[PDB]
Order: sequence, then C-alpha cells, then structure tokens
Amino acid sequence: VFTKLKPWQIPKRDWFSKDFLFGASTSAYQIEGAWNEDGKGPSTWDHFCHTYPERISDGTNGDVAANSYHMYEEDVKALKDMGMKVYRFSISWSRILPNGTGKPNQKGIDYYNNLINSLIRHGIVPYVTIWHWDTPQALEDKYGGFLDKQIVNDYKYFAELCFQSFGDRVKNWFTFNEPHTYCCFSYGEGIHAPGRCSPGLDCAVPEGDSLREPYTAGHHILLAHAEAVELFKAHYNKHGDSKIGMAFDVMGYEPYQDSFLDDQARERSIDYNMGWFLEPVVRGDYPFSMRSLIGDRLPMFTKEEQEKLASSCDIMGLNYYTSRFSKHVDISSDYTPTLNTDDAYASSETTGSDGNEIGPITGTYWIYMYPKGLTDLLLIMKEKYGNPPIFITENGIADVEGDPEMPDPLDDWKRLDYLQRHISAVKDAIDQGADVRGHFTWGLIDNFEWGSGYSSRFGLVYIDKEDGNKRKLKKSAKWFAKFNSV
Amino acid sequence: VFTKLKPWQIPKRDWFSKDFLFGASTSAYQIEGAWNEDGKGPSTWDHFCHTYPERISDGTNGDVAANSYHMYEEDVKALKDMGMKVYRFSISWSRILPNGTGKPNQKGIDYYNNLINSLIRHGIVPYVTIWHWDTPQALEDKYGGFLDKQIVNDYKYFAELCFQSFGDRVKNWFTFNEPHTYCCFSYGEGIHAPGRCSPGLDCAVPEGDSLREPYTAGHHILLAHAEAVELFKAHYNKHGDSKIGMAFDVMGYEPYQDSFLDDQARERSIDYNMGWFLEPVVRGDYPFSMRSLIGDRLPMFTKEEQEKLASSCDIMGLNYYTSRFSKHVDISSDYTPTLNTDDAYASSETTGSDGNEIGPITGTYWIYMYPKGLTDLLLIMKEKYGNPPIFITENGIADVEGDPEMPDPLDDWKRLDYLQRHISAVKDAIDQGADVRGHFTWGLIDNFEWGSGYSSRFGLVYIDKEDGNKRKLKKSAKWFAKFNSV
Amino acid sequence: VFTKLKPWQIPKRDWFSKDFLFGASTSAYQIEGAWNEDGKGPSTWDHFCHTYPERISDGTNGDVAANSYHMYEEDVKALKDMGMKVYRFSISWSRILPNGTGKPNQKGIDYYNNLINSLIRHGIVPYVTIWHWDTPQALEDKYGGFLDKQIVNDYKYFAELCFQSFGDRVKNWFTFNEPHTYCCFSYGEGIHAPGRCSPGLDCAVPEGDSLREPYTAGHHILLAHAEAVELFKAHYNKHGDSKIGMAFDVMGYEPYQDSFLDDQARERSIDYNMGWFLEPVVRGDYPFSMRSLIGDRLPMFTKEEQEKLASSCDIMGLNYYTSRFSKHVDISSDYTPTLNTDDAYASSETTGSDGNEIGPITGTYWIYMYPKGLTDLLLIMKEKYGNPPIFITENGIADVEGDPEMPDPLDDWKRLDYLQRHISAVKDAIDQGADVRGHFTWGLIDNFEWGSGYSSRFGLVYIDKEDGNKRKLKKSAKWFAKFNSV
Amino acid sequence: VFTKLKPWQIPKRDWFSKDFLFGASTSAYQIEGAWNEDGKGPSTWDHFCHTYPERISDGTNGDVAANSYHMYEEDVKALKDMGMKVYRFSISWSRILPNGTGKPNQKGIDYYNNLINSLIRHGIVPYVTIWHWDTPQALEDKYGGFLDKQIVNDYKYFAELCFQSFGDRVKNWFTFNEPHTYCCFSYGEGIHAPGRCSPGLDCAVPEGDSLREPYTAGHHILLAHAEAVELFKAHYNKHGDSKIGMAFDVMGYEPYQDSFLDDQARERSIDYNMGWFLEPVVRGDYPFSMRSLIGDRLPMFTKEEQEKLASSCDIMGLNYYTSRFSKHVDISSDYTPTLNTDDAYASSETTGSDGNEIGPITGTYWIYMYPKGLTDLLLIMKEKYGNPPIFITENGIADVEGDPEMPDPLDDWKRLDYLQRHISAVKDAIDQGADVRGHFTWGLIDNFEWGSGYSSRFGLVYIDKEDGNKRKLKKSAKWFAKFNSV
Repeated sequence: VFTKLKPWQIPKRDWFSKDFLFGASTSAYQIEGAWNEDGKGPSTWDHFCHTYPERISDGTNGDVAANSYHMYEEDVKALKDMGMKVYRFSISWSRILPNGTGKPNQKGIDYYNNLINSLIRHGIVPYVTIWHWDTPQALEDKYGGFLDKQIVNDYKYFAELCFQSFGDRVKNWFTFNEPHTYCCFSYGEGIHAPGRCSPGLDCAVPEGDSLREPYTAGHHILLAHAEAVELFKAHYNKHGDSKIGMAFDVMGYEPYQDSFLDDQARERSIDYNMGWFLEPVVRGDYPFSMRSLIGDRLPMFTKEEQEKLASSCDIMGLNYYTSRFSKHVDISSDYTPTLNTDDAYASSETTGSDGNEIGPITGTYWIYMYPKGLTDLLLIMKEKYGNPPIFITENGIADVEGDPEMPDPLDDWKRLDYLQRHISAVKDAIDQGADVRGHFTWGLIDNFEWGSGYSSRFGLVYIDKEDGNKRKLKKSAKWFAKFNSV
Repeated sequence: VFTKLKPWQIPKRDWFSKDFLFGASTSAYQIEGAWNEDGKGPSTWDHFCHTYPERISDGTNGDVAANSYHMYEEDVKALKDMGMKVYRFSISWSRILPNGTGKPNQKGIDYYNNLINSLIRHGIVPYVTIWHWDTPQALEDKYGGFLDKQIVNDYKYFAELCFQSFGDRVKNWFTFNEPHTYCCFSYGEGIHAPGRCSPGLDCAVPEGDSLREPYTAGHHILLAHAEAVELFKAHYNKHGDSKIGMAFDVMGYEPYQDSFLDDQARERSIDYNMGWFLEPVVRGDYPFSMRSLIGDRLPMFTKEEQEKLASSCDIMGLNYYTSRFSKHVDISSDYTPTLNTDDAYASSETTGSDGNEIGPITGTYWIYMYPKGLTDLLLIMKEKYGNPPIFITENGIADVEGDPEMPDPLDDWKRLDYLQRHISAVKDAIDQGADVRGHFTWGLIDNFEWGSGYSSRFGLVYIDKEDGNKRKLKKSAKWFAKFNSV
Repeated sequence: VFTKLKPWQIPKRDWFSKDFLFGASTSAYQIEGAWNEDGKGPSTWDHFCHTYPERISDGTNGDVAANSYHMYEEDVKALKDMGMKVYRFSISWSRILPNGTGKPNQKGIDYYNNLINSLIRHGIVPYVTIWHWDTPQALEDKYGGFLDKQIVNDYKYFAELCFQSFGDRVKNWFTFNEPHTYCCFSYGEGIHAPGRCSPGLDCAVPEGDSLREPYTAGHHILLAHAEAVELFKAHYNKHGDSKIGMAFDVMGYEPYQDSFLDDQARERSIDYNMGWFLEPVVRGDYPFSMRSLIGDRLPMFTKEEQEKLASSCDIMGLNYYTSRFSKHVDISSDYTPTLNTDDAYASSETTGSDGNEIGPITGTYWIYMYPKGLTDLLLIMKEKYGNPPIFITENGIADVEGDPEMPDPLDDWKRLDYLQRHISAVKDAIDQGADVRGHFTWGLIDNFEWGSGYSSRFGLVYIDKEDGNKRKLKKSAKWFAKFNSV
Repeated sequence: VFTKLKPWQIPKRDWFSKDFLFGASTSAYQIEGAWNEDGKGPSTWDHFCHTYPERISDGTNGDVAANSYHMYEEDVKALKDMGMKVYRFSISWSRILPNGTGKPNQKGIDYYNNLINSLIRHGIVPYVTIWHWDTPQALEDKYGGFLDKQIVNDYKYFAELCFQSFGDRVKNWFTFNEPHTYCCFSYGEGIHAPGRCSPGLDCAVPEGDSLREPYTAGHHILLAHAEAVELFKAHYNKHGDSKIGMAFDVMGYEPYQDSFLDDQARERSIDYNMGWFLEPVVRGDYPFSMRSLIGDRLPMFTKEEQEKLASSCDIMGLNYYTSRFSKHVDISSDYTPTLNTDDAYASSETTGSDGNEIGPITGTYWIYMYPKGLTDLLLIMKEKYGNPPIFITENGIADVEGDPEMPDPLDDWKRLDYLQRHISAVKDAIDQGADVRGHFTWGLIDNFEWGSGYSSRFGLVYIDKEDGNKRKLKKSAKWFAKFNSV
C-alpha cells in the first residue's frame, strides 16, 4: 500500500522564494566512467571494484557508468529540460591529479571546464563537491590515505588546484560529502572502499579496527576541511561572493518508545549521525556525548584547530533520505562495542514500540518514507545551531531492478510522490523560520549506487543501458519540467 | 512484539480521587447458566444457540457458562479479593419474567436479591444493567421482539419490576447495553441473536433487511429507554439519590490519511458508532449526518418523544476496546449500501495511509491496543456534549484459546499492561477536565463471548472449566489487589 | 453609529509585497451600454430588462449604463489616477459572437483590443472574466442556455475565441463569475436573468424548478469550465506564463449560537455558498454534505470529468462583501425544501443568538460590515484546501440613492473605512500564511447593480448621470491615489 | 537589599488541600545531645568531632546540642504551638544498637517510643528518617562503615529493629537522608564524618580516594535501601497502610548562559545532584551520563539488584535550599577530575553569564534565594519520572551568628519571607499537576549545623543557649501558628 498526496497538496514552485534553488546531484565515480582515460589515475573505488568485485551486489563497477565523461552535454540537457537551476556534481581527484599530488592532468581539468562552461552557457549554477569518497589509490598505497595526517596537506593542494582552475566561475563549494557514511562504511563495516574492518568481521580487508579507524579518518577529514577553508577564505574569495561548506548525511530519529531513556538515546543518535561532523564546524569540537563514550579513540583538537574549525562553513548541505527509531542501549559489563556506530549506545530500529515500521518502504530496503524527520532536523539546525544557510544537497529514492511493483523504470510515480512530500516538508520548515535555500534531488541520472551497483536506480532521468546509455526523462523528471514552468 | 509501560508509568490508586470507582463487569447470559432452572423462560440467546449452534465459533453456548446462578458468592469473593468497589452486572429479563410480561418469577427475583445483599454485605456497590441483549424469546415469538413497538411498553413493565424489587438497594442503573453493537450484529450482519439479515446475506435467518431492521430496533430501544427513565424519575427516585443512564459501545477513530475528506469521514464514524444513540439522549434526535444519509429508513421522533429523550441520562457508560482509521467513501451511482453500517460512508480500517496498523493486536482479531482513542472520545464528551458524568463501563482484552503466545491462562501480563495503559488514558482525560467517575474492567470472569463462545477469555479472574468452574485469580487480578491496597 | 479605524490603523501600501496587486473591477453588462451597437447581439440580461422591466427596483436597465463602450478611456484614466495596477473586467459574449456561436463580430473584438492595449499602454494589467452572467439570448432561445449540455461546447468555442483574440496580451483569466449567486438568483429565486423559479413562486417566469434548475445550470458551468481550462492549458499557454481560474462569491459565517449544531450548520453554509463550486475544482466533486442532502437533484460527474475538474484553477478569486450567522435547521417530516438554498439546512441570519446584528449596515440592506469573516475564509483556504493563490476579486459597499446619511455621493467615507478594514483583514490573513495575491475593489465606477439598477452605487469613481456620465473621483478613490503614491 | 512578598501574595493554608501536610524537621545528631548516656554507643560524628574538633568552624560539637534527648516534650510543644501536622525526625542508630549490630539498647528504644507516643498524643504524625549520616563508629572501626558491603546487611538489621519497635505507630519512613551530600562531603571533600579525601587534599583523613570512595559508599547505600524496602514490604506492611522512600538533597539549575552546551551541562548537573540516587530507585540504575563519565569507578548493579531498586520508593523527599547556574566543562587532555563532583563536567556557578548572582543571599554563604528552581525540579519529577508522591522534606535558611543584619535572633523576617515564597512555589507546582503532598521546614529548632556548628541557626524555634536551651518561638514560627489557625 502506497498512499499519495491529495491533488491540493502538491507543491508549486510559488511556494518558495524567487532565490530558492531547485537542482539535482551526482558524484564523479558514480556517473563519469572513463576510469583510465586521458591519463586519469586510479581511485580507491577503481581499486576496490577491480580487486574485490564480489563486494558489489550485482557484479558491476564504475569503469563506464553513465559515461558522463563523454556524454555530459546530455546531463546538462536533462537539467535544462527539467528547468533545474542548480547542478551539484563532484570533481574526481584522481582524474585531475593522477598521483594525488604533483603534476596536474590538463585533460582532466579541461573536462570540468567544459561541463562548467556548458552549465553556465545554459543558465545552470554549479555547486561543486571537491571530494566524494573518490580518493587517489596512489595516496592509499603511499600512506593509507585518510588514515594518515599526510592526507591533510595533500587534500589542501587538491582543493587549491580546484579553486585556481574553476573558482572564477564556480562560486559554491562543498569540501567533503557524507563524512559520517564514509567513515562508518569504509572503515567500520568496511563495505565501501578501501574496505577495512576489524579482524573477525566480514569485509574485503579485515585487518583494520572498526573502533578506531573510522575516528582517525573522520579527524583527518575535519583537519583537511579546516585547512582548505582557511586557504579558500584567505586567497580565493577576493570578491567575497563565494561560499564554502560541507554536506552531511543525516537520518531523522524518533524515540523508540515513550521514555526519557529513548529521548536521551535519540539525542545520542543525532549527535553521532549528524553532530560528529557538524558540531566541529559549528563550535570546533565533537559532541560531548561522543567524547564521553569514545574517550581516547576520538582524537583531540589543538586550540588552533578548534578555532580554524568553528564557523568554517558558509553553507551546510544535508543529504536526507529516511529516519529511524532510536532505542536506548545500557552501559554495562555485559556489553562492549564492536563497530564504531555502537559507541552511541542507541540502536537504530526500523520499527517502533508498537511494532509499526516508521514509514512506507520506497524500494531499496533502507529508505523508509518519513518526511517529518527532515522538518525536525531542519528545526534543530534553526533552534540549536544558529539557523545557518541549509541546502538539501541530496534527497531521493531508488527503484530496485527486478522489483515487480516497479516494472516500468520511467513510471516512477513513487519517487515523484516521495520528492513532492519532502519538498513540502522543506516548505513546512521554511514557514517555521528554518533558513533552507535549496533542494537538490539525488539522482539527476541513474548511476553506480556503490555496493548495490546499478541495480538501485536513483535518477529523475533514466539511463538506458540497452540503448547506448541514452538519457530518458522519467515521470518525476517530466513533473519537474512543469513545476519549473519549462 | 509487545512493548509494556515503563515502571515509573504504572498507575497508582492515588492518581484518582477518593470517590473514583474501580470495578468489573459481566452480563446475565454470559455468566449465569441455569438457562432453564427455577422457572426461567428462554431468551433469544438460549433460542439462538439451541437452533443455530453452528453460529458459535467453538460450538458452545450459555446453558451453564460460569454457573454464576449457583456460584455468585464466588464472583463476590473475587471482587473483594481484588478490592473492587463496584460490580456491574445485568438482570435476566427471562429469568424474572419467563414470558416477558405478566407474572414475576419469585425464585428469579430472590437470586438477584441474594447477589445484591451479598455485594452490599461486602462493601461492593451494584451498578445494574437492565437489558443486555438478553430478550425473552416469548416476546420474540409473539411480535418479533424489538422490531415491534409493543416492546416499548413490555420493557417499561420489566424495568418497573426491577425498580420495585431492587431500587431500595440498587441506586445506579443502565437501561440498555451497547445498542449500536446490538443493532448492527443482531439485525444487520445477523451474527447475534435473533440472527437477522437481508436475503442473500449469510446469517442464521436471512429474511430481514440489514438497511432497515437495525434502525427500527434502535428506535424502539430509545423509546423504551425514554419511558423507563420518565417512570423512574417520576415514581422511583423519591430520595433523589438514584441515577440512571445507558452504556454505549464506542470505538476511537483517526482519519485514515491527511485529508479534510477523512476528517469528515471520522466525524460520520463517530456519529454513527456513538452519536446514533448518544445524541438522542443528549438533544432528543439522531445526529444530523445520519438523518441526511439514511432518510426514510430512520424513524422520526414526536415532539413529546424528543423532549422525553433529551437529558434522559444522569450517567453515561462508555464500553471502549479499540479504535480504527476512518476512510471517506464517495456518494455515487456506482455505490449502494448493503449493511446499515455502510450508511456512514466511512470504512473502518485497521491500517492507516502509511500501511501501519493502528496499534498492537492483543489476542482476538478485532482488539488493537490504542489508548489515545479513548482519551479523545472522553474530550469530545467534555467539549461537545456538556461533559456529562462518564463511567468506563467496559474495557479489556481477550486471550484466545490455543494462541501459542498465551499458553498459561493466568499469566495475562498483556491484559494487565493494556488495562494499565487505559487507566492511564482515563487519568489523562481527567487531568484535562473530563468528568470520568469510574473504570469497570470487562471481564470480572471468563465468560461466554457470544459468537466466539468461551474460546475468547476476557476475565481478570480465570474460570477453570476442567476444575469445576473454579475462580482463579490471574496476574492482572493480583495487580488490582495491590493497586486497591487489599 | 459608524465607528471608523483609528489613524494608526490605516493601511499603507508598505503592508504588502511589491508583487501584491491592487485593482478595481467591473463587468460588461454593468458598464458598457451600447447594447445593440456595431452588431452586438442581445444577451439574457438585455432580454430580461426589455421584457420584465418591472423586475428592476428603480425602473432602469443596462442599455447605456456608464457607456464604457465609448468612454473606456475614461475608465483607464480613473484607474491610472488611483494608481491601480490591475483592472478586472469582463468580455461580453453577445458583443463578440452576436448569435453565441458562429461568425465573430470584428467591431466587438476591436473594442476589447482597444481597452486592452490602452490598459497596457498605461501600465495596467488586465484580469479578464470570460463570462459574467452575460449569456447570448440566441442560446437561451435555441436550447435554454445553461440548462442544456450544449452550452458546454458553445462556451468552449467562446472561450477559445477570447484566447486567440487576446491571449497574447491578457495572461490572467477567470472563466466564470459567481456561479453560486448566478444559480441561486437566476434559477432559484428567479430575480436575475433569465428569471426562472418554481410555479407558485414570484419571479418573471415561474415555470422552472427552484430545486433542480440551479443544480443543472451549476453542473454545466463546471463542465464548461473544465473544457475551457483543458483547451487553454493544451493549446493557449505555450509560454507557460498565463493563469486561469474562477471567481466565487462567498459570505463568511459564524455559528448562530454556542452549540455544536450551529457549528455543523456553519460548515454546511460554507459548503453550499463556497464549496458548491470550489470543491469541484479542488477535488473533482461537490461537497459531500451537498450530495447527501440533494441526492438525485445533483448530477453525477464522470471519472474523466472529475479528473478534468480537479486542480483546474491556477488562481482563485473570492468576491467577498459580508457574513451571516448560520443557524441549524432539523431534517424532519414537518419540513421540505422549496428553494435550492434550503438544501443546506442552515438559515442565514443577520442577527445572532444575543439579538445583535453581525456588524454595521453599510447602505444597501444586505451588506453588513464584518471583515473578520473574510480573514476566516482565507484561513480555511490555507488550512483546508491547500492554500492556493487567492485574489480578492470583488470587495466593496453600495451607497443607496436617497439615503439621507449619504447626501453627497463623492463623500464616501463609509466605503473608504470599509475598504481599509478589509484590506487590513487581508493583511491579517497574509501575516498568518494565507497566499493572497491581490485586492480588487468592486466598484471601479458606479454601474447597473442588476435588480437594484443604478440606485445602488458601488464605485470608487462616481458616474455623473446629470453631467454626461462624467467620471468623478470620490473620496475613497482620492485615498487610493495617495495609498498608491500617485 | 531584600525585597519581600507583597501582602496579597502571602500563602494561606487554604491554598492547599485538607490532606496536604505542613511540618518541620530535625535529625538525631543535630539536636539530641546525650551522646554517651544510657548506653548509647558513639557514632562517626561523635568520633569525628572528638578527634578533629578543628573541622567545626565555631569549635562546637553535638555532645549536648538542643538536649532533645531530655527536652523532646518541648520540641513537641513547639510543633503544637505552630500547628504543624508532621514531625520529621531521625533515629540514632548508635543509640539503639550501641555496637551497630547485636543487642538492642532498651533505653534507646524507650526514648523514641516516648517521643512517638507524645507526638501521636498531640495529633502530630511522625515521619521517620532511619539513617541521617549518623553511622555507629563501631562499624566504621570494624570494616570502614559504608565503604564495605557488610554495611548492607547491618543496615537491614537496624531498619528491621526500627520497623519492629515503631512500625505499629510510625507509618511513613525514609531509609536515608541526602545520599549525594553525604557521599560528596564525607568521602569526596572529606569535610563531614568520617572525613575522608584523596592524599594531597585538605581534610581530617587524606588517605581515601575522592574519585572512588563517594561512589562505593553511594552504591552500598542504594543496596542497603533496596534490602530494607524489600524486607519492609514483605514482612512489615501487612495492613498496607505504611509508606517508605528516601530523601534527596537537590539544587535547582539554570544554564550559565544561552547555549546548547550549558543546556547539556544543566542536565548533567541534575543527573549528578539528583539522578545519582533518584534514577536508581526509579529504573534500577544510575543515570546514563554518570556511567559514561565515571565508567569503572561506578559499580555495576546485578539484575536482581536493579529489579529490587526499581519502584522501591512509595514517597520521595526533596530537601531543597537553593539553585546554581550550570556551566559546561570540556572533556579534554588538559583536564582531569580530582573530586567526584568534577565527573559531571559542569561547574556550579553562583553568578550567571551577565555577572548577576542567581538570587539574594539569605545569611550563610551557600543559600541564595531562588524559589523558581524548586518549581522546575518538581515539574521534572512530574514530566520525566512519573509524578511520584513528593514531600519537601527540608527547606529553610540559616541566620549566621554575628551577622550585623540579623542582630535579633527571633526577628527572622528573612527566613519567614523565604519560606512563604517557597510554599508559594510548591503551590505553583501543584497548580501545574505536580503531586506534592507536604512541606517540612528544615529547622524545627536551631541545631548543630555540622561543619558550621551552632553558628548557623536554621530553626523556626530559637534555642536559647544562654537560657538553659529554652525553646522560644521566632517570628516565622508565630506566622505558622496563624497560618495553621492555632
């Protein structure tokens, strides 16, 4: 059963200010392909798929994906056809600096310039993510990538190259995408590149430490971010019209049951899912709950680092998909953490105390529809953290290959209904004073969905693998065309 | 999954005033047995089980039940052992007037006197239901029972006999129990005695009219009630210390989805479930929504009848078990009503727009736990209907025979948790100004649960059919003993 | 006694956004005159005045009116002199298609083009009502006008001609004006053209059916509207910058007394006054209360019709003047409806339960000042119907000829105070989130006020019948000049 | 400057229910004297004053105090003269069991019986604290008192003796008084008997561990409490009319400044001040914040212990005097805890972010008047912890010897004003639904104020040390006589 909005409840572009920005998003690895063309060096995700193909559910990889390295003009056209004003995409570190450091690859740089100039030629504003899990396997080999402090300076150099190459036209940046998802899956469960986890757990490379490596990598990400923003503000914003921040993955939470214990568990879930990386850019340190639970496994910041981190984001991106119930876990002799997410002492449940699921499943097993959860997170940003400028940098659902309730990949009425409800939830937040400046649908086009390969389609625009990777507008995409008055 | 109250959320007798009354309930047919002893005449339910045994799920009947005709002293003891202050029980019309009318049966009268005097001897207050579906089959044969206006005067005579025989000690009465359930099941689906329904539907006697007979019988019930109360107030309340009303079956309702249409559907569900009989005793007429939808099938009241009905209850009983979602049904050429409940144009759903059930199932298929629903109904009584004195005259759950999650019939922690939550919901209503005067658990003892026979056990006190119908306190009963400081 | 706003409570243009639109309104019949010039065919209102002159209170008609067919440049100047940004006027069907169908009258078309081009030349935006009660008497003779389904296609053709002739410059349309007033007065009381009512009632032509004809005509209006909007969206909005909707007459309602019955009566009054035609364009069907009370007299929509109706308005106009108390009427054998308005079972009272009138009378007998009523209706639009874009397409009061408290027709301080209070009530609604986009005063100029002829003056601008129909700015008009910073 | 209540704001007995209880409090050591008479053994406080006299500010001790061992009839009379309904006093463990364990001292037992019978003879209800810091120095010598698990069983035996000796007349008990104050001052700062603290800190016996001993002693107190209550409920409450709980010392807290960090600091202050011992009797474990910050220094409970602790109090006492601002302390390498109170990572400030003190000082340096703080704590009890029955078991202020603004010890208008404001704050809480059952002023009579000796007078009733320890009613006491209508 999937109930839709009633006809009088469907969003209208009029609901939002003239300056509010509607867009769609992608990332380099997930769409570009051409993984070894024109001098590009390999990334940790090229290496991960090439050495552990079996870690991808449907046996695929990103070697070609949507082939946006060659067909980007088609991505631009699909944005124009939907009337989107913004395109959020990422730059491939290993395409522009094949060895992570050193000599830049001109053809890599030319590619982004062509995409950028084409967007601008069509009246589309580029919002660029600098790093999207996309790390040069040359840095992974040389010092273990984000597990070494050396990544900090190397990132800074990569970011500087982006600013120098594109800063004259690109005025809106995100340093990092989803640091929490990245640390948890890459170094804790190990299901994402480089695929590390504690010995005894099942991941490609069980020789890490699921209780430490996620925190080490997160710390270097925040130090990297602080250096890049200080560099940016100091030497790459002479006109003062450019903005920089980061994009966080976030889930809404509701207490599992009516108890102060689960109220407290919900606050620890939000601290750990969102505050882990948001509170450092707000106040210069991790959430107190995290330091108290994690102790010596969570690195300390120096005074100068705290000060460089605090107020380091002009804009913040929230990537929201779903919510969970938060259920309190007792501190006791019986229990010890095994994964880093266990340090929250709050289990994420899909069903609440009455046994009901939190909302309707939308296709892939983890995305349960709960738009209230997003309005709540946006009100926490407003009331607790100073109401900084917020962009919903990702929001969307997947259609899963073979699902008998989704036999026509273009008839994505479920995705359309979801996105309408979430747009409506952003309007609710705005009406209550939340400073939300835009909504970017995750899924400009179907793409390589990491561990799920192409079997999970998140696009507004279908990619026909049987017809030359052709772009074909889905039902949702066609609704945006009308919504944006195209 | 069945989540319980946390330990600091468990009701205490202190939560309620000294005058608040805790009790338990039964009805004649469901516990007495002795269906043909000491001159008792047969009732419609004796006849219904005796001629259509197959309409009882487990093949049983009320011929003996808990044998409370002989073991009532044991029922009194179980009330005393739990520290209950009130006992709500019903008088068997056919036991006291074997032919419905005429000569009273002294032994019938003596039986109630003995029960009454024993309650009073043990400090227990009797709340008596005069009629509980319990109609003399002699009146059913002579003129079709409640389908004929003659029932009005015959009821009046029966009620007068009750007042004369017991009014010196019994000071609190209910004329009728659950008129809505009775009309719907006895004359609409026909699953309860006398078992009538429209030709073509499956009930014992498909020669009635599911679109008319329920309304005819309801009309005579309200006329009967008005005559009895006028008689009572005029000649049986000379001290002015006696109260009379009726007990209604009610379900809570929530809109199926977020739409004004389902808001309107919810109001029609409450009008039809509750207002059908409550609005007549409040204002002297049926709810407007019912007259407009039902037209000529819903009899008109005379001015004198309206005036006799309005303000006819000193107290009102609400029998609450569960809630439903109310989903709007369109008036259109495609659709015509077949059962009387269809005239509300609102379907009662157990799951809402998100696909979730309204609350946890508690054992039998129709009782889903949703205590909020009761607090809402109590606030409607306060804000809409003048906050008349309310008693929760029934509330409880069944344990179903053979259910593998309920293998020990005395370990009824589920029932205990349910009752605690509902008591807590009554406290919420009281804190908000609702004038709730008592809470009577349905289920003093396991009994004959109509169409489900004994397979559904609703008792606080177990009836051991393998041990001579012995009364054995369940876990819930033992909690009440502590709750009432016994 | 007529109390005015205090000086610190007077609206300022600053109260509303830059995009908010202030304008004034007229309709073809009421101002144009030239009823038989340049080939114009007659309308139902030409025929009605010409055959039943006695149905006009002061013995006048629209043959000349304000002679705006010749003096439109003066209407444009008066708008410019007040600094109005919008002019809402209507197109005369019979002027542009003398026989309703067939060959267009070029001189008719030229007239509107001249008015349109002149408005645009002076920076005034045209908001055009396509039909304003103004039906070609040739269609009335051929098949009974709106009482026949044939009107649907004929309207569609008329609307198409308007779109083709003026759509390049006119970007904002209303298909129909006040369908509820029209159905009630034209076919129910019969006081407006064509003047039909049930035999035995007093109207020009008592051979209709006041319980059926209003509903038949309303149904064809909604079908006509749906076809025209589908046609519009499909072939006349290629740039997507045009909007279309309809304008409803609405009255505010307050319960007559403190009783749930009058709460329910108020909801039936709003359903019948406003929902009759608004709920069909919102959800594709009449209000449930209407279908339940009116049954077979209210035609059914086909699925395709429901779908064409739902979400058919880009903008909605509300014509608001006054409010009433709504008093519950019982469904009973004693009472049967005689006029279509009786089907609401709620009488519209001018005085409430305390005997007080709802607000001060403003001149004509039916306009009692109650600005709260408008803010309430606007909040119902926001909370119940999805907050669609609302224009107050009419609002104003009449000065009545001979009224000794209004001896100087230019000194309309009463009208000024009323309009200020209502503008202030729109500001209240806006502050509470209502999406109100403009305010058009009814009464650009004094005009033919239907059954009241010219004896009721609704203009901001006086029309001096003793001085050649000269336009003279009243006090209210002069206040708008300052308000609009002219 | 000390502003008083306005005359229309002064509490009246009428403000509270008939069942609400007004009383006053004392403890054994602080008033009895006779420290070595009739066989009494010494306590830790006899020993502490006798071996470290210099730890008492004014050089005094409890050897005689108010000599209530002999003059108790005078204490009874003073209660009667004020019209108090309750007397809260404590039993001296070492008077009734000179060696802590073994043979009871009859003369000790007779003394309490005489006091008890006299109270009851005068219509005064006894509320008895079993242990009030008052530990037998024989148990301190034998195994280190509360630092050894053996105290658990020894307490149980002492409590059993109290129940057997006085349970027939005493129906309301508190197992322990102020466990948090006791652990903090006796084992953390070491300023109270037995006077232990970490080496290097300044207390009588700096050979303990201020980071561990307070938690060890608290754990044994809670285990002791659980055994005694289980014993009580099982064998000493056969009539079910007796209640037992404990009394907690509590301070109100307000965030130091407008920041989520200080909101979080306030919650850790309340957890540590109040939750330390309240959350165990509510849910069977310490607050989560404490386990997370304190780890291995905070002993674990067994499942059976958790279950014995949860819901172990029928009534709870709150001893409230003042409030503080709570200011967040960062977890970092720079900082390590030295005293147990440092484990909250929230400093208690007397001045807030604007530099203002939280309220007016009342005499001794730590009691700043802030009645709002109490209403807030009472609402947390209601909303968070289930609204258990609350008695304000202590509330009052000291007059300090030599203070030039308090030259007449009987003219305690400051104390009167404070107590009136707090009574008024309890009324506020009650009006908001808090279940507060009584108010006991701390200070029936001036007494030995631990480390401050007699120099701090907390009595409603003056003790004239220059006139034979005579009881003399102060101004506040005389106001209570009128308040209680004596």
